[PDB]
Amino acid sequence: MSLQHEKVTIAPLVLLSALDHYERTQTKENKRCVGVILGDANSSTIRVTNSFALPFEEDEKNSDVWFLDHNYIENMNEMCKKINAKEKLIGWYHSGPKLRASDLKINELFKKYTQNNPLLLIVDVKQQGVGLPTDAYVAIEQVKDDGTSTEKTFLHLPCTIEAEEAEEIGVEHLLRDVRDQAAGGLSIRLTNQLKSLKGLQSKLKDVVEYLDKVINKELPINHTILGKLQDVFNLLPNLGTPDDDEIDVENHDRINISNNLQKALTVKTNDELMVIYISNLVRSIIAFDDLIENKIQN
Amino acid sequence: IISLTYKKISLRDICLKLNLDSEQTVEYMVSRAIRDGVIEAKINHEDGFIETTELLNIYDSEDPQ
Repeated sequence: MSLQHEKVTIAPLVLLSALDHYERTQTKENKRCVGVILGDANSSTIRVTNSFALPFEEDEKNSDVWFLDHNYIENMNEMCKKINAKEKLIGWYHSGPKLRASDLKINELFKKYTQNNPLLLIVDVKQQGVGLPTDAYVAIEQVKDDGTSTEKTFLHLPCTIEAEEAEEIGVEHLLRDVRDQAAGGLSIRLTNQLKSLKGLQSKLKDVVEYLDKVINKELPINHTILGKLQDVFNLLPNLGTPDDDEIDVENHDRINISNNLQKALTVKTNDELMVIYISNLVRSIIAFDDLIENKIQN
Repeated sequence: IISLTYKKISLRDICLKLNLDSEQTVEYMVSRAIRDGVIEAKINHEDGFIETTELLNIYDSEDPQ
């Protein structure tokens, strides 16, 4: 259906709902909770506004065996539209941990109800790391050059977060932290430069051990991954370019302004140097007279 | 003074200028002086003259930093 799924912006309310509902439907230990996600589409940017739980019973043994009460979904839906009839069914949340190729079948069910391709928004509830606990995937059927007679598949989609005005003010009222994703003062940003290096390193390391497995442990040759790595090597920086010379001109500019400004603060504080010393001279006389006053008092 | 005024000067001309005795003598003053970088020159024996070498544009260089 809708091909339009270029970006996914996600309401923090959705997250919050997915985390809470997980426990009040009382599912634990890899027992999946599937619920509906409501919001707008037929739009480039997809905006997931809100969500609601459905009952979901999943058989322990296999992921091909499961119970879902279809009829419930239609009954819930019509009351919900009365509240807000903008919202439409656009797909389903899956309560993590992590993608399955059994989902492909699951997705298809939801497609009956929906007039757009259902979005599979894996809201991971385990919150591993401080990085976003959303991967988004959409079921797409595409042809592939290998020989495969049409493959059916889940393609990763960029996940970001946006909140409404009403929503945003709720986020800030709740929080009481000092914060450090502020990237504000010299201190936060000092950290932030180091943090980014190591951020990169961890990712880079994962790429590196993954490449070993491809040509040694018979993980498939996924041509897409390799294909993408070429742009990284081609658009890698170079030295002895007249760009490098250009950076040096800029470097001189910024250090230059730094020194004029450094001297300029020295002047301001020194004016204060004088002001504290006037005060101090004055108070020598006051201290002297103070004694004479006390003599009378005694 | 001689290096600044005249960039390329035959070694003959310096001798007359500073009243110094012979060609070999001026050889020896410049040679000791450029070790200390006062003059900041290099003698070109072959051509029979002396070349100033300080020629500015040290901006481009890492030097102002």
